[PDB]
Amino acid sequence: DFEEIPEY
Amino acid sequence: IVEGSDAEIGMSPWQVMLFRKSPQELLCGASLISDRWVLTAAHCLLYPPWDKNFTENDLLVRIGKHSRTRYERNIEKISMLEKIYIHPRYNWRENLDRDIALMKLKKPVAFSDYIHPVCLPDRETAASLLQAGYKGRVTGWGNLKETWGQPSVLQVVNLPIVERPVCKDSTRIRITDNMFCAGYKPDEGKRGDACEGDSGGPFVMKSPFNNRWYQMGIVSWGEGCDRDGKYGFYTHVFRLKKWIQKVIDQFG
Amino acid sequence: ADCGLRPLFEKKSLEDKTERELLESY
Ligand SMILES: NCCCN1CCN(C(=O)[C@H](CCCN=C(N)N)NS(=O)(=O)c2cccc(C(F)(F)F)c2)CC1
Repeated sequence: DFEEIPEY
Repeated sequence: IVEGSDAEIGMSPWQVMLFRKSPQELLCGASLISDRWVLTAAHCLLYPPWDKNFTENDLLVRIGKHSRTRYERNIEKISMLEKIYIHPRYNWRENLDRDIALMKLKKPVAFSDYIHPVCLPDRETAASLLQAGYKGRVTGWGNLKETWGQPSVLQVVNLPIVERPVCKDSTRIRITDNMFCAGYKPDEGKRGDACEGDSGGPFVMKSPFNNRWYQMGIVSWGEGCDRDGKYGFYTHVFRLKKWIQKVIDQFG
Repeated sequence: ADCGLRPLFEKKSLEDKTERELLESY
């Protein structure tokens, strides 16, 4: 899985 | 990418990752051609056979990446999509002819050491470089094998353009002038090819005349990944440039 | 334009590790 991203 | 290697930092600053919002996953490759336009394969966004019909709000564009899974904080830039434009004559019903699409970003992205646009070919660029034997470069975060895993970092592989007759004789699918194929022959020994996840990514060549990198193709389709006697097919960017320019100087 | 000239390579006159393979094929 992918690392969580912010505000986007 | 199958049988490739780890890309160097900033080696492909035009590389773009099309990222699905939910579930969070990689859906395709793409390329940066300006501060607000991204080029990719139409099948990455629209493919009815598999119930694929993404809309602008379903995806995100991640630029300046190297690591596949990590959020590269002070380096990558995540952009939202304003509008998606698929070629009007994209043939998803048959052979994926004219497999091309453009995506306009909501805001221009700032260029950096890791983010920079690739050039698009003109008539003369295509004529001198799109020749059998000449090698181009394909990049992506797609699968390492047709069936097994996945790369931790962007992968790269150089592949030679193949003679048209050989491309046609390698498949039962109808090939058009809007496609070209690349890859090594069985008797050439070397290997490599794009695979699932690499779709939409760029096939670039470095002009020996002005030393600039040009995107000559878009990863379009293939039968399996890196199979002997099979070749990867790419959208002929120059052959569809008129459409590209039309959309850009209309909604640009 | 400035398209196709990489900040960490062409702009600094540095070559990547497999660029040569492409050139030799042209
Ligand atoms: N992403 C939209 C839905 C399907 N797309 C169609 C295109 N596609 C593919 O072509 C994949 C993976 C190979 C990737 N590498 C290269 N050489 N480009 N190969 S494939 O699994 O053998 C394949 C699946 C469905 C259609 C095709 C056809 F378009 F050729 F008919 C082929 C990946 C899946």
